Amino acid sequence: TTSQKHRDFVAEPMGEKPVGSLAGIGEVLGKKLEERGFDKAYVVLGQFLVLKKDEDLFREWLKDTCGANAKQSRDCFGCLREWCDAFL
Amino acid sequence: TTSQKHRDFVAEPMGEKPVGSLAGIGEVLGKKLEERGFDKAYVVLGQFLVLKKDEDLFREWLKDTCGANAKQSRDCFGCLREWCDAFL
DNA sequence: GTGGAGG
DNA sequence: CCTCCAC
DNA sequence: GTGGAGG
DNA sequence: CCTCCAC
Repeated sequence: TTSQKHRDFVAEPMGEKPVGSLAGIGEVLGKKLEERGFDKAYVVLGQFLVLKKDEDLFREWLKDTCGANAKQSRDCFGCLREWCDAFL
Repeated sequence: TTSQKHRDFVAEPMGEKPVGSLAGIGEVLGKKLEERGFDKAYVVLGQFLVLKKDEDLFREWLKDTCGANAKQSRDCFGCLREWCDAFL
């Protein structure tokens, strides 16, 4: 249902974890994200929060920013959504 | 050194607290913030995070968005900065 | 609705 | 003097 | 560096 | 078939 990568991120405060620690974000996507400016998981969380946690908006932003796909954005989203329900 | 309002916010996860719960943000500023879209403390945290926690950038964004002043932006900023060091 | 900082 | 938050 | 989903 | 993440 959820990747191990997911749980690891949802398990504890991201603090300074890199964006690549985000579920759905690997070396390729992660790389581009950093270049676009979002060079830290928390920065992506900021964008998530800014888009008021809206799934479509966020996932669509991701797809437009680093080029994630259906599974990628879905996982990254659900990942943050859960982290927030856990610590925010 | 820090207002009571501050501590209350830095004490626990903002969760769903309204923007008016933010140190430095009262009924006047808070109101405008909501209208500009940021209708929830966490949304402001998202903007803070997006601006990678930069003091000037954030405080300047605040001043430009709701019209906070020197003390207002300073407190709102220090407020979030601490919350993050405490839960992010 | 007083007190006090910011402007 | 007026604004706006903290209490 | 294999396995498997997304495109 | 190629891309890109999860492991």
